[PDB]
Amino acid sequence: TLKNGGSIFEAKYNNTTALKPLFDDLPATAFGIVVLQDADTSCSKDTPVINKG
Amino acid sequence: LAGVLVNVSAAFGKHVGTRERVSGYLQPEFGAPAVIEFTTPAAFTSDVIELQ
Ligand SMILES: [Ca+2]
Repeated sequence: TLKNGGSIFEAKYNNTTALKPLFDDLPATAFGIVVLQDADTSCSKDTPVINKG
Repeated sequence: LAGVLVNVSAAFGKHVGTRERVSGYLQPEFGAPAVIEFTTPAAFTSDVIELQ
């Protein structure tokens, strides 16, 4: 959603049925991704492909 | 110049995914066959793709 503006470092994420803070929950061996600019909806949760811009 | 149409998803029974290869030959009654070989790209991102 943050492609349309907001605060990093306070982004939530969606475990089914709830919303919870991203950074605090992220496991020690994993990285998460937050779309800040994407004109053509190329990033999707199951396939984050980034293209020019 | 002529174009052969194949309903791949029906032929192989599923849609071909990303990072997969497909290879073959169109074999005439006599003479050398036309080789076909391509690997589908890593990221589908547009409706018509130039597998070439
Ligand atoms: Ca994009």
